[PDB]
Amino acid sequence: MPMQMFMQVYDEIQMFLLEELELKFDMDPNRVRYLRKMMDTTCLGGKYNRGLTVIDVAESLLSLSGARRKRVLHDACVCGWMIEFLQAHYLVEDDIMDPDVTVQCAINDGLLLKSWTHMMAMHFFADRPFLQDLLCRFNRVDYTTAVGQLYDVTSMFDFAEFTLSNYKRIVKYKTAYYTYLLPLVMGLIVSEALPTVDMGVTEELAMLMGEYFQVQDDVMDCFTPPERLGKVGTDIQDAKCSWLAVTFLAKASSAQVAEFKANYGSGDSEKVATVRRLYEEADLQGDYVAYEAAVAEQVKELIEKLRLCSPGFAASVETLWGKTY
Amino acid sequence: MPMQMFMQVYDEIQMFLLEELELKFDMDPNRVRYLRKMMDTTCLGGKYNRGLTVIDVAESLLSLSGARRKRVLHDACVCGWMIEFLQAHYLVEDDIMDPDVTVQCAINDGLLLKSWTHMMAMHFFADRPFLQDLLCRFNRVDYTTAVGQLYDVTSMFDFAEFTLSNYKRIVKYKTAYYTYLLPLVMGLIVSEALPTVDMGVTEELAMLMGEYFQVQDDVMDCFTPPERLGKVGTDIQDAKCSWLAVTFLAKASSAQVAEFKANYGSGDSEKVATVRRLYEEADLQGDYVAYEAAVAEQVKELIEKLRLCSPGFAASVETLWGKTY
Repeated sequence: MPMQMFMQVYDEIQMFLLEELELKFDMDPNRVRYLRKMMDTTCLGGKYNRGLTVIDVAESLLSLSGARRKRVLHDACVCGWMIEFLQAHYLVEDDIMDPDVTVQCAINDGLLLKSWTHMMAMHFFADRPFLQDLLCRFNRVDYTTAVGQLYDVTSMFDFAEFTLSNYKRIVKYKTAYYTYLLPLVMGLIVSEALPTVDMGVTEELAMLMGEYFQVQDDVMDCFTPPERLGKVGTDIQDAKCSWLAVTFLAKASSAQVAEFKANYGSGDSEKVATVRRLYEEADLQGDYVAYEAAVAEQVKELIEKLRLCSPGFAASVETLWGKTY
Repeated sequence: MPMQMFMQVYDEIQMFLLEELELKFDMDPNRVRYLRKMMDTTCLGGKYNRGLTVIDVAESLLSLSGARRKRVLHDACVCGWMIEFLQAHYLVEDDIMDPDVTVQCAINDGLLLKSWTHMMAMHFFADRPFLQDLLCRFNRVDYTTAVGQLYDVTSMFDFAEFTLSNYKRIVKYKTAYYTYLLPLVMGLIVSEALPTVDMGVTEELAMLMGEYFQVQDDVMDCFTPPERLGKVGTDIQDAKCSWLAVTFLAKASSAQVAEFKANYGSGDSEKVATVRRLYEEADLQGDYVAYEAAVAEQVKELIEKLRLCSPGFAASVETLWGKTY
């Protein structure tokens, strides 16, 4: 039911946005169909874990606190699509990074996808008392994410920043806040229950889940093959400040560090392979198991602190964690 | 005094934003100084006509309606910088259109500049009753502008759209709403006087001033030389839906239209020159004088309708028009 409800509200949001363009912004049918196709291409096709998480938090807080129900779940669906459209926006922005009208249109797509998050909120939440608080928390997480993208893209310039604490700074802002913290906060908002929860425990939980996810993503990027990973992992070539790189640098001998530094961030096939050889021979996949296991323990423990005062909310934080773990 | 006050508030906004990054987003000094330099480079150096217009509307509505004064003018300065930062954001986005870390940083700059408009508003207007209405009208104009950019960049694909009514659609959304209508609305908002004015007359006035500006900009792009224009005009090469092109197509003979169509949108020096020859021989600069003169008359007339019910506001609309005319 949640997915069928989420997709039903997608059709409703898309029709509002596109009829708004036609009726209030003078848009011609060719461009409306063009934007409908762009929207479907960029916003549909994933798993919707960010958006479905908003729905789950909302249902938990109404079962464990009926026209208020119908309204809360619909509000939750619109907030879910706000996050999915934000994610679509970041993805387009990444694609541009890696009189040309196609690049012009990609930039425009990125502007439109972000503006659509505002446009759907201003329409569907027009009369809600939380519209202003919703816009502010959404904008702040969006800002946070751009800051984290800056931390990430500039991490190899300014290996001094190849440390675990800076790796965690990148994860926190680039990934954790909009993937884990934002869906949770948005469900609390539509449920009018934000003040009822320990936000420190909640923020701590989102950072930890985001870290668990990113370490795993980093290790798969290097070790999971493309037919199994679904893409070509290029972190070594891109000289990412990845979990593997900062962990290797701490346990490598000095000549190994020199070998790492001479070969990292190159597209050359054997320099990339020399890096994977170093990672393997330093048993980083062994280190990965224990590192994740310990993050998991801290996650489990913190959910219980949350549950003492917010049992319903904690149950949905538990559901979101299961999807990652 | 207005400029010295505007620049003083720039220092205050920049210090808030950058200290916020340092104190709440974990930013290192190297990146803070990097962002201070990027902000100065992108946001300073223009004429600030959009931002100073907000200040002017505010002063008019307090002289022609004292701690409320100090607050209103300061609010107006922050709203002015919101528009200037929005403009900085659009300029970066244009520059991208025309593992590469510099293009990555330009995209990031564009995200940051837009997010900064939200961040300064949420901080300085935190307790204002208008924060939510301000965010909504600002976001809607920002959306409008992206739609107008789409109309502009796709005007030569999908010469069927080379008409005056579509030229006016491009001008309205790409230029008029955020350059003329937005500074006026923002001054009304900080003055708590939005409901006191005929918004239809005001929107009509902004479209007309934006049209006057863009026709002039289009004709200079073709006819003003670069040392006098301050740039290389490239509308012909870029096949823009410019005022010259749609006006020529209406008065050209059929063989001239074929000559125009064979030579428009090319970087070749003599094809560009053949286009300027056609424009000249069709007396488009003659047509430009009369076209502008008639837009001016409609502007003059509408300001007076506005003044019957909103004399102070009308006086600042008159000041903004003088800067364009």
